[PDB]
Amino acid sequence: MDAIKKKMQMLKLDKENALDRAEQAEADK
Amino acid sequence: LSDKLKEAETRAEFAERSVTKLEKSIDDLEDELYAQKLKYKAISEELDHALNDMTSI
Repeated sequence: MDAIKKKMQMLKLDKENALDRAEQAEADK
Repeated sequence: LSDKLKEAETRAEFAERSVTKLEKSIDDLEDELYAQKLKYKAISEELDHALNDMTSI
């Protein structure tokens, strides 16, 4: 399903993006 | 006439059994159709429901 595939990826992205934010922010902070 | 009547009455009652057999079969096929419609409905709806819930992700 496009909605599931995409929004599962969006939740994966909240993780990937949040993780990138966590890592960069933590690297500085 | 007694013989023709016996045949018309026998044919009528027999054919009336064909009427009730076809009729019964029609009702049974309709119960099956209904059940089939119900399952169709239930499946399409279960999927559409679940899909609407799961469109997103």
